[PDB]
Amino acid sequence: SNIIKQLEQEQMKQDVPSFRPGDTVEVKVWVVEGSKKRLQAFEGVVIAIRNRGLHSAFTVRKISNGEGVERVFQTHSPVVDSISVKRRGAVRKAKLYYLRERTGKAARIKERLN
Amino acid sequence: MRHRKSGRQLNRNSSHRQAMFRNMAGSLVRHEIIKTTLPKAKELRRVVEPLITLAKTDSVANRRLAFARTRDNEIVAKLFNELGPRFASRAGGYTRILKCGFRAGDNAPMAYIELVDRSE
Amino acid sequence: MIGLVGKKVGMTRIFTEDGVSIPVTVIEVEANRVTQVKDLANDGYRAIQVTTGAKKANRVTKPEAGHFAKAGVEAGRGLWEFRLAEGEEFTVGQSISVELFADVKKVDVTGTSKGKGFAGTVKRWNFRTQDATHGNSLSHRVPGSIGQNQTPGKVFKGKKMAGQMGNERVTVQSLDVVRVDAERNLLLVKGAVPGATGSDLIVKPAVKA
Amino acid sequence: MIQEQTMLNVADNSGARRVMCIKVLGGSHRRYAGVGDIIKITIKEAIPRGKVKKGDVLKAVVVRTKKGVRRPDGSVIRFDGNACVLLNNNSEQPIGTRIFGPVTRELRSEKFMKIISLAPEV
Amino acid sequence: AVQQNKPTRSKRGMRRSHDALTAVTSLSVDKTSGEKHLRHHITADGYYRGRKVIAK
RNA sequence: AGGACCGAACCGACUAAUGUUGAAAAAUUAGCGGAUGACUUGUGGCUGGGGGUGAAAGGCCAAUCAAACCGGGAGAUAGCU
RNA sequence: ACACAGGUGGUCAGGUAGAGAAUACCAAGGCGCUUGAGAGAACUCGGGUGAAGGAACUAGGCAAAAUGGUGCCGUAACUUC
RNA sequence: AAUUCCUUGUCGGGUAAGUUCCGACCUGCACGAAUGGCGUAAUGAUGGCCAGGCUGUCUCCACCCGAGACUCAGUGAAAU
RNA sequence: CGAUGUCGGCUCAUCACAUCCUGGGGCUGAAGUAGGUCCCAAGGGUAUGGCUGUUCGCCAUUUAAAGUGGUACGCGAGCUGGGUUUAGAACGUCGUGAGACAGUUCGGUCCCUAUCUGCCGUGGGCGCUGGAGAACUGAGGGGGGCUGCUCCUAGUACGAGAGGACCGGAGUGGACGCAUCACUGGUGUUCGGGUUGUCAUGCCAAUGGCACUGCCCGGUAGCUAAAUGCGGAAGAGAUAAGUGCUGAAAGCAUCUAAGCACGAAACUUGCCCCGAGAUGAGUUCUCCCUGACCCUUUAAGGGUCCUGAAGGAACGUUGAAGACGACGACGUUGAUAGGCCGGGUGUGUAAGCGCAGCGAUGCGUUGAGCUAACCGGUACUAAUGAACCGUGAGGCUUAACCU
Ligand SMILES: [Mg+2]
Ligand SMILES: [Mg+2]
Ligand SMILES: [Mg+2]
Ligand SMILES: [Mg+2]
Ligand SMILES: [Mg+2]
Ligand SMILES: [Mg+2]
Ligand SMILES: [Mg+2]
Ligand SMILES: [Mg+2]
Ligand SMILES: [Mg+2]
Ligand SMILES: [Mg+2]
Ligand SMILES: [Mg+2]
Ligand SMILES: [Mg+2]
Ligand SMILES: [Mg+2]
Ligand SMILES: [Mg+2]
Ligand SMILES: [Mg+2]
Ligand SMILES: [Mg+2]
Ligand SMILES: [Mg+2]
Ligand SMILES: [Mg+2]
Ligand SMILES: [Mg+2]
Ligand SMILES: [Mg+2]
Ligand SMILES: [Mg+2]
Ligand SMILES: [Mg+2]
Ligand SMILES: [Mg+2]
Ligand SMILES: [Mg+2]
Ligand SMILES: [Mg+2]
Ligand SMILES: [Mg+2]
Ligand SMILES: [Mg+2]
Ligand SMILES: [Mg+2]
Ligand SMILES: [Mg+2]
Ligand SMILES: [Mg+2]
Ligand SMILES: [Mg+2]
Ligand SMILES: [Mg+2]
Ligand SMILES: [Mg+2]
Ligand SMILES: [Mg+2]
Ligand SMILES: [Mg+2]
Ligand SMILES: [Mg+2]
Ligand SMILES: [Mg+2]
Ligand SMILES: [Mg+2]
Ligand SMILES: [Mg+2]
Ligand SMILES: [Mg+2]
Ligand SMILES: [Mg+2]
Ligand SMILES: [Mg+2]
Ligand SMILES: [Mg+2]
Ligand SMILES: [Mg+2]
Ligand SMILES: [Mg+2]
Ligand SMILES: [Mg+2]
Ligand SMILES: [Mg+2]
Ligand SMILES: [Mg+2]
Ligand SMILES: [Mg+2]
Ligand SMILES: [Mg+2]
Ligand SMILES: [Mg+2]
Ligand SMILES: [Mg+2]
Ligand SMILES: [Mg+2]
Ligand SMILES: [Mg+2]
Ligand SMILES: [Mg+2]
Ligand SMILES: [Mg+2]
Ligand SMILES: [Mg+2]
Ligand SMILES: [Mg+2]
Ligand SMILES: [Mg+2]
Ligand SMILES: [Mg+2]
Ligand SMILES: [Mg+2]
Repeated sequence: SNIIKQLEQEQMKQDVPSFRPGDTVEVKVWVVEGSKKRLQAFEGVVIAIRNRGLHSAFTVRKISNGEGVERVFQTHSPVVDSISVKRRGAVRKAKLYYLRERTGKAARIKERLN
Repeated sequence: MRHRKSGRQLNRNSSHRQAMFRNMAGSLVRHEIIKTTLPKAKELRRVVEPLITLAKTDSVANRRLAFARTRDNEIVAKLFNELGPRFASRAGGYTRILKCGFRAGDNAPMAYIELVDRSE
Repeated sequence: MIGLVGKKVGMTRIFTEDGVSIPVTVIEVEANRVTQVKDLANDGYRAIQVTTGAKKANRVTKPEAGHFAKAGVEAGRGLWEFRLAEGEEFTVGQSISVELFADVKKVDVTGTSKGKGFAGTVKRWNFRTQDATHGNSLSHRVPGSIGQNQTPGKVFKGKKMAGQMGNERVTVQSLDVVRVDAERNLLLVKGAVPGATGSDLIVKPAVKA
Repeated sequence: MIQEQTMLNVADNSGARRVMCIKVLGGSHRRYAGVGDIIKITIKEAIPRGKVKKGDVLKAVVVRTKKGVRRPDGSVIRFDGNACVLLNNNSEQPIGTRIFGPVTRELRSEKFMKIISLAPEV
Repeated sequence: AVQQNKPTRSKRGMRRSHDALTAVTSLSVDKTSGEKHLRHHITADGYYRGRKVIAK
């Protein structure tokens, strides 16, 4: 596996801020129309962190102007530009999939403040 | 398909193998040698060797995990005191499988599983 | 050209700076050395015999050890053949690394699939399961009918029934080569090749395209 | 994975509150519909003063699926709730005026500029 | 699931031609005792490879 | 108070699956109907073959019923096999 | 017919939770059911879980799934009230 | 219509689409007044039909846990 | 008639061509697009639903098309049992009545462990003739062969106008098949955590058992599809219908009679797979064995002693291999498996103690402890030395080069 781990460590981007599930992250992504390369934001709550080397992916949930929007993010992909966390949450789960039913006031969590 | 799946089933429940291996482990930390079939002996080696490795360092918390599984103060007493300091320098396999004849009742390929403590 | 013999070593992703992920399989192709060449003057056809790997001093048997001795090469873990394309004669002892794929764009991979044992008809041939309710007694995943009646009077040669699925040599063709890691002795192909992670692969340039 | 008998939601001001996909258009024997695939729907629930009523057999286009849409890096975008935008059978233009509930960038295919112009997000 | 004719005593013996047993064809002779025992199995005396491993 | 309601014992047996050379010559598993009554049940009696009994199916009368079983007419008869 | 998953009236019948003899875990006491050991295929039976959709299944929502408790609020057409 | 053969009669409702269903029109092959006629609150392991809920019934199965099947040891059938 | 289970549905099909589509053409009252019709063609493909027991049919919405039939109107030792012909009941009608009705309606046990043939997979024995170990050739079989839409050509040709090409090329999808888990998800009763009841480890604190895994929330490996890649073909050869050239019989004419060239998803290959039991049992490379005595109907003979190689098998540690055999790696000159160490990953701040509070509990220690199959190393345990099988130069005749 020294073959794989070599090809895996050379392509991961080494500046990812360590966040946790519960943190309200703010993700900037390279959206293009082919011609116009533009950066747009995506504010949401970190639902799950599936961290596994280069294949690491995390998902966030934004309750938009319509309904809830969730999207996973290939952590080491070039389309993900900035993942600056806004605020920090305090929960007791590794994956917050129960929020997929919780809406409005029931879907708010606390903060660490350590 | 069974591809890369480990742990034998031994035609029993998950609640049966949990308690069968719990008592069969306790007999070997009470006599140091036992006679059994190969597919039980190949598996008893999988639950005692990690148990002795756990009993390598005496602790309050380790003796809880040594008592959570194996549920016996006596076997825990034989560990950490006798079998803890005995295998401190041996690094790895703490038991030995020795095959023998067959059961006359049902033709089971028996085997002797023993701790490496014959030489006294 | 001819093709090389490698070993399937897992698969990863290769990110493009456009932003598209590419499912890439890593193929370990070491220095393929040629044990024997064949010509129409003695063999009736034109092909070479390669070998790769390294056996042990006690394992390479006497008939095998003399075969590697005639070339004067090391004893690899297997022997294969590659039909020659009319103008590419090699020498006995020649070591081909990976460079034949420096200009190849599409390759074909050949290897033994994963064995799945005695697979059922709904799994081996994608037959549809019957109704698992309403009245169905003791027959949910069976094939059902296997022939007509008196007129045929027999089951036809070639009926899809239950049997051995997998563990056979297959060839997934027209795979694009991503990157030829020549100095690491690799080969990156877009997609998925047959075989478990460690079973050999006969990779060869695309004959169809 | 939107297929026949799927009860959707309407994502614009056209008059319906809940429609049901009756057949996925496109290819023969087509099982499920995807991102911006055209489907034939019927109206099961409606508002009183709408441009449409119960039982209208008009076309639509999926917009938000509960299954998602996978961007070419593997980043899926998973909405919560099936939704669609109603069409105008013969001419395929959206019969609705203001589309609420964000759409996906895969609709930008020269026939749905009118939808991605009137959408709030994405 | 029923036979139409009966099979012969020929067809019966042909079928049992694979059911013949195989002998072990080799007995390992021990170093210390010199008993003949199965490979990788302890002796009937209870030794193995040169050591009293049964302790009986 | 109730031929009341939900629901165990008990009685009954609507559906499905298993079984159907079975564990059983009608049962088991998971659900079901009644469950203070026209109820269920133990014990001992009474009604008998053209007769008995029957909230009536031509059901039941010792695993047999549009006329039981046993013995005797009787080795009935058979233009049929 | 058997060392047969069936049938057989009456009595005693504890602790904790619970409305209860329901049901669950235990006491006393009695048993592990008279073939076992391995492997971990299809397939069969007893079950668990399931992305999106939700009867599109089929003779039929068969079977599963589901609802399920105690207080309180509140409860239509029709009605012999 | 437990009755209507012709017939899926015809109109209306339910449905994207309704030989069944509900409300009516009378051309009732061949309803009809204690072999009772027409309605009827409640009840039904009753028949038919619809909607909500709900789910692997299904689109299309995938996986897992046990009991057989598979292998070895003992005993050892059956229809035919 | 000492028994052939009569409809339809589910499933799995296979063949015919009188062809529904795609393909190749003639004619057209064929401008173009779209159609009509006939000839050639069976390679592949050839709806989901509402009502009905229905096949069928009608209807709705799609599709390139939603073909026509045979195969006990294919398929119940494969499954349903709704319809129809069992025992119950009622209505209409007929009959004095018992009852009766291709009139109707409600309810009604569908059995079998496969000897043989066949078919799908998989081994043993022997042959292949000196034996053994590998790699191939390839006879001969099988799988695969579908196709829409959009754009460019060009909004050109054609056409008053409206409309709107063949050919050629590129791209993107539907259905189906193969392969694979890196991603997106599912399962994950062998990992972690939460929690109800109760019992127990003497008790508190912590844990274990049972209650469908007790009930739930997540999750490694593996498996897997809804996920991700790939595939049909291009080309070549010979043809069908058809188009022709030259061209006599018949001074002409004519595709045909001699001769020649074009001409389809059908045929033969090209693509992939099985494949020398192809008894016509093939080819190449390499390795191994070159010891002595008796009887003799003196023969490709029988026997003994001395030697038994290459290799295989056996046993063993097992495997992304597998029902059982078989196949692959390894057998200490060792990494095959278990364990162990580190790491990753998963679950989320263990236990104990300290502190705040009457307390539940919180905070700190600490994103800790526990971590299954996963990744890389390390012989600590187990793969023991031997033994068993298999032999000792390989027949005759003939020919070609050497002797
Ligand atoms: Mg393993
Ligand atoms: Mg067993
Ligand atoms: Mg089906
Ligand atoms: Mg039934
Ligand atoms: Mg049955
Ligand atoms: Mg069943
Ligand atoms: Mg046998
Ligand atoms: Mg009764
Ligand atoms: Mg019951
Ligand atoms: Mg009850
Ligand atoms: Mg009595
Ligand atoms: Mg007589
Ligand atoms: Mg007389
Ligand atoms: Mg018994
Ligand atoms: Mg009994
Ligand atoms: Mg009590
Ligand atoms: Mg109490
Ligand atoms: Mg009880
Ligand atoms: Mg006790
Ligand atoms: Mg199993
Ligand atoms: Mg379930
Ligand atoms: Mg729903
Ligand atoms: Mg039910
Ligand atoms: Mg239930
Ligand atoms: Mg009518
Ligand atoms: Mg009508
Ligand atoms: Mg009347
Ligand atoms: Mg009267
Ligand atoms: Mg009446
Ligand atoms: Mg009436
Ligand atoms: Mg009643
Ligand atoms: Mg419904
Ligand atoms: Mg046996
Ligand atoms: Mg007969
Ligand atoms: Mg019939
Ligand atoms: Mg062809
Ligand atoms: Mg249908
Ligand atoms: Mg139809
Ligand atoms: Mg309906
Ligand atoms: Mg009757
Ligand atoms: Mg063989
Ligand atoms: Mg062929
Ligand atoms: Mg074209
Ligand atoms: Mg997951
Ligand atoms: Mg789970
Ligand atoms: Mg106590
Ligand atoms: Mg306590
Ligand atoms: Mg627990
Ligand atoms: Mg061609
Ligand atoms: Mg030609
Ligand atoms: Mg011609
Ligand atoms: Mg043909
Ligand atoms: Mg081959
Ligand atoms: Mg040897
Ligand atoms: Mg082997
Ligand atoms: Mg080493
Ligand atoms: Mg190891
Ligand atoms: Mg971690
Ligand atoms: Mg804490
Ligand atoms: Mg705990
Ligand atoms: Mg570790």
